[PDB]
Amino acid sequence: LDDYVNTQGASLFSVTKKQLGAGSIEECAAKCEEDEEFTCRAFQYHSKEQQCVIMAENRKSSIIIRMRDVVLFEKKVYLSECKTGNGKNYRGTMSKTKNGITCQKWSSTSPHRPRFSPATHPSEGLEENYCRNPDNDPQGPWCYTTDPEKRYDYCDILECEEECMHCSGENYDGKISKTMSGLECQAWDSQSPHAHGYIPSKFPNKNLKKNYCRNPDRELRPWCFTTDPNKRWELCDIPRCTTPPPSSGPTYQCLKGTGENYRGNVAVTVSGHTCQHWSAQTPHTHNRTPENFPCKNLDENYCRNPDGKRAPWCHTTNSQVRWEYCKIPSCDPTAPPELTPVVQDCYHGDGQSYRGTSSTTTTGKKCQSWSSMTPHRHQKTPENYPNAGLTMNYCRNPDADKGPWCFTTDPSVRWEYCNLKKCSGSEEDCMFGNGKGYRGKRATTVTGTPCQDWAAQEPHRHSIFTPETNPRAGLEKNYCRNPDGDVGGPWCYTTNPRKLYDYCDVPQCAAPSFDCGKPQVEPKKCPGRVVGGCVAHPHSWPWQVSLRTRFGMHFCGGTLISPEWVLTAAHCLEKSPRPSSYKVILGAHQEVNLEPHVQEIEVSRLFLEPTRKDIALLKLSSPAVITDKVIPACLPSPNYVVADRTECFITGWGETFGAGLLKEAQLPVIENKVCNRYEFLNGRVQSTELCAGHLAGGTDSCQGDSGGPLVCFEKDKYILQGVTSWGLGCARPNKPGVYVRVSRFVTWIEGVMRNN
Ligand SMILES: *[C@@H]1O[C@H](CO)[C@@H](O)[C@H](O[C@@H]2O[C@H](CO)[C@H](O)[C@H](O[C@]3(C(=O)O)C[C@H](O)[C@@H](NC(C)=O)[C@H]([C@H](O)[C@H](O)CO)O3)[C@H]2O)[C@H]1NC(C)=O
Ligand SMILES: [Cl-]
Ligand SMILES: [Cl-]
Ligand SMILES: [Cl-]
Ligand SMILES: [Cl-]
Ligand SMILES: [K+]
Repeated sequence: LDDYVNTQGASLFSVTKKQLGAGSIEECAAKCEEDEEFTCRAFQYHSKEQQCVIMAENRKSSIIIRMRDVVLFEKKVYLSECKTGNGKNYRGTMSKTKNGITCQKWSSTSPHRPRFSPATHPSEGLEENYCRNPDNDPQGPWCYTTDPEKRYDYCDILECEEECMHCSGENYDGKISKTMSGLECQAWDSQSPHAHGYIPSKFPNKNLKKNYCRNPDRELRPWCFTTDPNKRWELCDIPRCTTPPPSSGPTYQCLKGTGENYRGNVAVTVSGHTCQHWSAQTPHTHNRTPENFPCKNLDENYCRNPDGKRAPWCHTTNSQVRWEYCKIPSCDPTAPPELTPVVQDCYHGDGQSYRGTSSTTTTGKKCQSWSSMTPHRHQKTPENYPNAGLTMNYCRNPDADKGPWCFTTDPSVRWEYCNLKKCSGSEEDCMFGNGKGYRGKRATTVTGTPCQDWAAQEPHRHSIFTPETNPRAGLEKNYCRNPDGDVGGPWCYTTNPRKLYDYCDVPQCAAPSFDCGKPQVEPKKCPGRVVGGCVAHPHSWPWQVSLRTRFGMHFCGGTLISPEWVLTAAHCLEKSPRPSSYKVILGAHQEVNLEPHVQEIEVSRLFLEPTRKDIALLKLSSPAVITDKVIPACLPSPNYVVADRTECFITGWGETFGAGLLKEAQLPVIENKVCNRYEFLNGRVQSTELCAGHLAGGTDSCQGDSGGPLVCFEKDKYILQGVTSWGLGCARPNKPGVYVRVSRFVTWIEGVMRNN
């Protein structure tokens, strides 16, 4: 199944097809390789129905429609518009020669009579008028031309990035799993021996498969994390292709937009200064080299825009001016913010009326924008559905499904139901999450159709999901169960012979207490662009602590992690060596003019981290009362590394608009590897440290309070990922802030709370 591209919840419209019963995907794949009546380009497998659909079409020739109980598997060769070697196995759609002449059909005998046709060579894929290599020609794929004067000619086809690489290897698809020094690559899905933020589920379009060398972070060339415990990562020796790189789109010798497509010959700045050659390091040293930007055309000293600036620019030959924009003669999309409500949104009926900001699925996947056709091509547009409210990447129900859904950013999963509950307005008859462990008595589908018994084989026959085949699944009578971890939750086979299965609405079990990282007041979610942050909504960060002096002044921040425990920075408690000199304020919004019902607790014990890091544990003299305004924060799993580009929040009062009020600021997490680059922190950031802030457009201020929280949203809650420490490094211009990585101290924190 390495020769296939899989997509869950995807199906195509097929004319040339063959349907048959199959027990597995592998069994269905074997029938596709057989090629009985036609050449199988894709197959569909229905796990609950045990049905196998073999097809002659794929996404290039057929329309994609979302469906339940389906995984679409497409043969990689029929999707790849590139060649490997002499293009013997090439199956792309290039239908013109290297000189622009349209190809003749392999089945046609006019203007030329073929020597190679589907009749003479049936295993050579001589389809339509596509360029092919059926005669082992060393010059590569060719075609018979429509020109009667030219019998046949070779075609210009891009080389696959399998044997070699183009540019920086950002689109490298080869199988090299060894570094330049001979170390074995660590699998991208693995967090051992090295914990990292390049999580494939968080970057599903970056092709981080197995332990292959990849370039997901604009590095010089593909690299990987190593299996050696002492070497975190290393570059790979990937060969460069000798053939031209992929097309960067239309090129203009005049200014258009930002000038990223500008390829003119202007070698003078806006102030008349002579441009410094991109290949030169005098009088100015830089990393905007042809080696770092190989497909950006940094040739000679011509004005270019490789790093995404305002207009095409160049370095200056004058020692005083480093760089300046160029006066080029003019000629006449990013990821949306995380606005998923932490106070879980609800839907009425089928959720067609739902207009909330949720963009999270039941498995924690990110919703694709309705205006976007990538990674999933669809027709669910605001033009086709004007009353469905298909705005941004929000969870909606345009085609009247059981509940709100969205297309996912994961190319291997077309769509998923959203993480929303049915509005409330047997109590024990409830479930947790998707309800795999659910053993209740509900047997009513969303449509009202009665459930078929699990042991029953009529109207639907099934060799899977019977009490004998799944004995730990609790498949009793016709009760709605989730034995396969279905996204839509518990389901049952239906008594309707026209409907295989259907979902049953099972409510979520009510939380008996205020669980960690779940505020009772929805956070404002201050946009990242905002200067000096925003004033937080009162009680939207219930774990926020105010460390107070014996004269009642707020000096430091902190996080409530347990009713008797507060996590802060060691720097905060440097001045005084007594826990009696510090007091903890909980459920506050005001820095000075504290509102009534705020919790004031004395500190009884202080625990400093043994490896001398800027992190400290405070034991409260009495346990804090957990209310709707005072809730602890969740701690991450030991050594967890927050994914790169993850938007996090830093909260506190700070030193000062909104005087003496609790503030918040959104910061993107920068992976230690990117953070440790010579242009930024230059190898100073250790595994015990976290990088958050902007690499371009720095605020130039020590944000929040010292010891303050850094929380990151994950599916349905906020997890404490960092502790504010100004000593490590403040948010400078073009330099991110350095925070204490909480996950590296979780084992120590757990030990202290357990034994004290
Ligand atoms: C991508 O990242 C940048 C930060 O680097 C965010 O600002 C950006 O949001 C959009 O940023 C642009 C500025 O470039 C505008 O502020 C934008 O608004 C508009 C637009 O004119 O581009 C307004 C328009 O009404 C929107 N359409 C709606 C609401 O239906 C479009 C639309 O959202 C966008 O074109 C889709 O790409 O945007 C901010 O949306 C980040 N991108 C997103 C989608 O948030
Ligand atoms: Cl669809
Ligand atoms: Cl991605
Ligand atoms: Cl207050
Ligand atoms: Cl690193
Ligand atoms: K690069």
